[PDB]
Amino acid sequence: YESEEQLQHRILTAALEFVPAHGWTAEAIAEGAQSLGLSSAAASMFGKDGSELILHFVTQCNTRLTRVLEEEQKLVQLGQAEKRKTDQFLRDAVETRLRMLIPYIEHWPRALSILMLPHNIPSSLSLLTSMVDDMWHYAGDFNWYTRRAMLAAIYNTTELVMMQDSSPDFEDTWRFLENRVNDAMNMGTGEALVQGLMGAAVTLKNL
Amino acid sequence: SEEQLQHRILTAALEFVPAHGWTAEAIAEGAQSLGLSSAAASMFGKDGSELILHFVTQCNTRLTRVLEEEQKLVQLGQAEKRKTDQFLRDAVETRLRMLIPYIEHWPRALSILMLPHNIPSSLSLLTSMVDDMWHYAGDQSTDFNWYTRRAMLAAIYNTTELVMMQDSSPDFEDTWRFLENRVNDAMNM
Repeated sequence: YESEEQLQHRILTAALEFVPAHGWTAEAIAEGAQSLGLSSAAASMFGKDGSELILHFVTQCNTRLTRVLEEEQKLVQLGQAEKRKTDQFLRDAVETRLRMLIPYIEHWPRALSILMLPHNIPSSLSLLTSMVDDMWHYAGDFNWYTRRAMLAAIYNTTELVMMQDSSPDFEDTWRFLENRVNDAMNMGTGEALVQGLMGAAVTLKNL
Repeated sequence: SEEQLQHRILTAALEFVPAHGWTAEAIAEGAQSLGLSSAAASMFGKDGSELILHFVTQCNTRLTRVLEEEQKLVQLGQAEKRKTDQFLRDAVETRLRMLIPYIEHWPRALSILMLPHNIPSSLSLLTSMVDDMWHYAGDQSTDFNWYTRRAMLAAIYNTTELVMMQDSSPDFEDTWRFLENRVNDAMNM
């Protein structure tokens, strides 16, 4: 039949449809559960914060990421595709990951603040670093700690910048990305990140 | 050594950050204030990173010394051991208050700290600072592993620091309130 495990996943998955309307909240969780036929009474089983829905989404995105990278690795192994240089590969990996945000971009800044709260942080940081380990695994060649920290910082800063980016198809974000990736490959857009941080400052202060 | 003189230029440049920011301009002024030519700034990066990093390590060092003073007060019987949450709220407030004279330029400094080539150093200063606060907090009072304590306190600190950049309240009252809430959050999870 269906485990409780499978049921919750199903609800969270269906709640994503309503995020663009109710945001990352227990409200959207309810509309999800209801679109599945579940009573509003039965729809109560997740924290009013929307954090489980956010974490759900993130892991689903990382799962989607792992699938893409495994497959492109499969082409290399099949001589069907030419291995990319690390710097190029990370830019493609990160872009690929951040484009999954676009359909939800409207409320993503609030979701990010919630990820940053103390009670969500061990979980979200754990997803982040697992994701970063995957990108590095599929890249293929700095010690583990410097690689992990540099890619996570490239990811988060580019993420913040994207939140303020309104150039066509996010040209500016991908530009920022390339600049950061080259900054990391060599070891040494500035203002763009301070508006990013101010944006994040503002969202945090609004709760 | 050449290390000392640089340390001394960097410390002297701090005086000029309020006016010139985390820039070579600051460093040149600093050098000039020690009766050196502005050309001695040539011996540092134009980034601002070395000056910022210098400042951060000085604040962390000064924090350790303050926490050492409070601990000795307790061991004298002149104060009572504070609860973890109260201790963490005080320690974070003490650390962020050092930012105040520099606050106009701190958002740029944060963005520089976050560059990939500053990150190893940046994160390293931050982990030492958090380990240190927990040390003086007394790990005896907590049911979290090293990882949770570290991640939660770093987050409390970074979020409070961000929020402080937007705070126009008198004496950052709103920042301390946010900080209290974040610490309540960590104590409760």
